[PDB]
Amino acid sequence: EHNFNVVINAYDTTIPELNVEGVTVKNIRAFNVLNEPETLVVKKGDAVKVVVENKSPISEGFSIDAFGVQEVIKAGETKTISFTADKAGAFTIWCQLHPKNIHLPGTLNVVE
Amino acid sequence: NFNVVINAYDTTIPELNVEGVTVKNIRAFNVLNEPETLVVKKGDAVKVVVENKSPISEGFSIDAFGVQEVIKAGETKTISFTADKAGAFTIWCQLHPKNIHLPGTLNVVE
Amino acid sequence: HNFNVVINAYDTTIPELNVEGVTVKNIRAFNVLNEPETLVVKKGDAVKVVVENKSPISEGFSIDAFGVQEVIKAGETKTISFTADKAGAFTIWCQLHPKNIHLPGTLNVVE
Ligand SMILES: [Cu+2]
Ligand SMILES: [Cu+2]
Ligand SMILES: [Cu+2]
Repeated sequence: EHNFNVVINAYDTTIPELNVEGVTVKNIRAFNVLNEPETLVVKKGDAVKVVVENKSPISEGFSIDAFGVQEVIKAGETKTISFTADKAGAFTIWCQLHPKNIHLPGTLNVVE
Repeated sequence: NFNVVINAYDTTIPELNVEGVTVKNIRAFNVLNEPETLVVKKGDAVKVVVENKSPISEGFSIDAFGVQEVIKAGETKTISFTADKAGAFTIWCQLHPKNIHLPGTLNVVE
Repeated sequence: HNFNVVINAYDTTIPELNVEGVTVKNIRAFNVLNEPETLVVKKGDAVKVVVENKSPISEGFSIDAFGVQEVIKAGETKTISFTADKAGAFTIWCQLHPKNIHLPGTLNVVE
């Protein structure tokens, strides 16, 4: 395990009624695509390798502007994304294909 | 020693105007771990005090280190394990949909 | 040394999503996101966070552990700074809106 494993999953949740242990919640409807895990932490200078498996039914994106990373993983495909974390800081990991509050963003933290 | 509070949010806002900006038909139910992210160095022992403020029992799991607990509503449970592996691991609830009780991350840095 | 966090509002409504043969219906989600959500520093570090608010309304940026309770006017930028003198994981949240609308983040102070 010299690299990170990230699974992109789609979640289609429709629960018009939920009563658990006597507590009730109504009209729940949320659709989202998640990166699991969302956060990747590395040291400055580290050679980063992220094996992204897209389990979403559609093509998904993986982007980190700071390091020119911008990929599109086909549905069911697995792509290894590699780059060198030559800059310290916090950088958003996002999908350039869907609304950010649908396919929620993650973070790449490069510590000193 | 970490402190994570699990909170549930039942938000419903058909319409609301603030600073001249109108938002409509907002309906969202979610359970969240606060904080969501935990960062440790490889090899050190981890003690996570999880306080569940959700009205129902919640889950806290991290497969890589065989962690998986069910915390009753209003209860507090101390999770302890050793981060003997470096990487990024999903902290999730095994009881509810992933996009309802949003996942977090345990990062084990070398 | 100076992080860059951008707060964005998203008003998403998709009656019917149709892409590559997949169909999802009645999608509606309104959220405010801090981008990036996670900040990792070392104990004792002087932290500076340039918070740019792209939200059409006032937004909050708070970190209880370090007495950070700030409000950023719509479309304005504010530099928040403090010393991370305690190790741990601390919630970065908005004190103005519901936690599940304006999703929380984390400030991680490692030894
Ligand atoms: Cu996406
Ligand atoms: Cu849960
Ligand atoms: Cu807010």
